[PDB]
Amino acid sequence: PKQLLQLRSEI
Amino acid sequence: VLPTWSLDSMRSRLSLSEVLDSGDLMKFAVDKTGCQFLEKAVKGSLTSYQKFQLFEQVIGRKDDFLKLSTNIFGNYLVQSVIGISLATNDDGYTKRQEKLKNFISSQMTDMCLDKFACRVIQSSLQNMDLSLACKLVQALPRDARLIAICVDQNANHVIQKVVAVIPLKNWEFIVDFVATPEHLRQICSDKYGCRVVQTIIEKLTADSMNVDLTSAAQNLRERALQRLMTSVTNRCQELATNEYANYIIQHIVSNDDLAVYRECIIEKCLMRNLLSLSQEKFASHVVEKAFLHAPLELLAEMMDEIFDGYIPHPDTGKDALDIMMFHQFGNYVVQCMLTICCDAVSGRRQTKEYDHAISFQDWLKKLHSRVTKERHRLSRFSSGKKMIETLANLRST
RNA sequence: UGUACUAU
Repeated sequence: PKQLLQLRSEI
Repeated sequence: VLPTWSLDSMRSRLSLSEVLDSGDLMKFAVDKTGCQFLEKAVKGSLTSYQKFQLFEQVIGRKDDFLKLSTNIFGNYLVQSVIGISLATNDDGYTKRQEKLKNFISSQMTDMCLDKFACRVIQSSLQNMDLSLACKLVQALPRDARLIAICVDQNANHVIQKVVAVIPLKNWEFIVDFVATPEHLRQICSDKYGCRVVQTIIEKLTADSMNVDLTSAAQNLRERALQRLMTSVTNRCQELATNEYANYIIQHIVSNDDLAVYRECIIEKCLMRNLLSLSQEKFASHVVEKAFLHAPLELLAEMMDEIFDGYIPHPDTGKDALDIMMFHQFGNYVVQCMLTICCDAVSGRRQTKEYDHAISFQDWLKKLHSRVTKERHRLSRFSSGKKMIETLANLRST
């Protein structure tokens, strides 16, 4: 199984 | 299955000339006991006529040469007789080597795919005169049969031998064939096909083993490396996560003489995917290699992605460090990050490429602070025990 | 606590 997290922005 | 005149109620005083004169050599060469005797017999003292008979009976008749080359025992005798022919500089030396190439060229693909005949191909590629060995490369197939050669457990070594002992100008078509995207996908999805690609990449690298090349040869080598590397980095994500091709991405990322392709690999498929790839069985090794050899400006972006690149879980508060530290594959990436930071502040790794020494202290302080707060949970695992002891030996020094 | 290849 994988535990994925939302990425932040790069601006 | 041996002729009865030689059988014993094989004799003891059976000479090689008895076998050569009898015309029954093909029977001995396919029998285990007989071919073992012929193996030792051709190593002794040979007269000019005895060599002449061996040259005609073993590598002089195409159909017999093919039958022996594809034989479990006979292929050893063919390699031995080929060696004797190459070592006999008499008036027939040129005619024999020319005929031997035609025998091999006329059945290149069938001999390559054969378990035993491919050994005869490899022996001829590295032992015949370079002018004659290049003619063998031209006989290689250019269609799907080349793929079948690259992914065969035995035939793949023929291409490897070509790469090792033949100048690049003769097999540059193999690079373009492998660089074809559909061919790269099929070849790099196979365990033996990856070995072919790995050997080609090593040969096309301007490392210590290629300083003997001329300028023209180096320029030809750099052109082939760029064409293959371009096709490799376009499938970078597929190869980095593949069960076999992940070793190739590790090599490109870790090899010093391929450092300009480090940046290409990391930004194309690793950046903004570190947390996901760190949790994969195969891609996690690539992430490890990337952290270890990345340039300092790119290493900072990688570290900042793990430390501050992801939004924590909205229910539990787990961040990327919390996930990787206790994942069965991600924990190795964190150990690698800690080892890198500990080596930098201890003088084992140069920090100076700006001076990123203060950058390594920030990352170490982050890792130390997290390991301190989670020491109880980490002490349950071997990975956490390593991390706690890694930080422990630093404080002593 | 975690992968290939090294083929008669």
